[PDB]
Amino acid sequence: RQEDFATVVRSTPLVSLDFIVENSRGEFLLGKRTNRPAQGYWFVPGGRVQKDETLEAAFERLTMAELGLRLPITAGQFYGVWQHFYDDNFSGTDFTTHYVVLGFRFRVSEEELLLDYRWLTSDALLASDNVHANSRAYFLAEKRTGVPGL
Amino acid sequence: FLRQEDFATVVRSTPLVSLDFIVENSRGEFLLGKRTNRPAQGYWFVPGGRVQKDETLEAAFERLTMAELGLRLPITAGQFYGVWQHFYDDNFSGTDFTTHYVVLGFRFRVSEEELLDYRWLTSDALLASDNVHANSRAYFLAEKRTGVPGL
Repeated sequence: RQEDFATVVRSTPLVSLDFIVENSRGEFLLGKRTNRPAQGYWFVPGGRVQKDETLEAAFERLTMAELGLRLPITAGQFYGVWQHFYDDNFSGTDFTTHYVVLGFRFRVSEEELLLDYRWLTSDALLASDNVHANSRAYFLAEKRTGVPGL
Repeated sequence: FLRQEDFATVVRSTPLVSLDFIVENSRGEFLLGKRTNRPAQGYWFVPGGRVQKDETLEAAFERLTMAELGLRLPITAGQFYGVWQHFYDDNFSGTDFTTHYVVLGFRFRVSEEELLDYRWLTSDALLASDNVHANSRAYFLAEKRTGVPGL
């Protein structure tokens, strides 16, 4: 419920999984964020881990939901623990959002997905101002340094 | 800072984020502390604590190593030891709802006499103990390190 989720966001870091998904063309999958935080920006697919949900089950649920292809956690290469801080939140601009993010990287076949979404090369996404800094960071050497698990 | 009612809502609705410290001394023994409040009251756990809103992992590590161990250590002193998950059938305020932690483990070695109840236990001791909680024993079991992200 929304009154409670507002309280959650105001009060504590959310836990999420982010997916660095590569196709056969060396491009990476991005999705447009329709709502706050970082509204209108393009982001790697992912989502938050639910109360009492295992990382294994979250991974399977989120790949299915976000990619249209259910993968197990063992299919993903762990890509470190990341931290995202936004000045706004899903409900507006009264409080900040804080994500603690488990990144995973894997390679897929474009054709085998139930998917707006776009495929961008490393170079194109890094030069794209419509892709959020928090997603471009995954592809920057300077940002990977000091990330637990990398 | 959070009021009782809001932290209850938090614990009820979402996973908490914590750092757990696997702290080794000179003798190859590991630091464990007795929990005196819920959840899992009475069991012995590695030191640690939850990451707070808008706090970086780096700042949390420094704050928690000082709070828990009496020695302020930077995150760089710790060996990242995987992402774990701890589920408790109770919570800080009773048995009406569960607690869920997503845990970042960190391993490091200390001089025992330099730190500020507690016990130093070998892995063989802690693993054979019925008072050391399963969530803490898992760090020292081979079957448990399989499939842990970051290990």
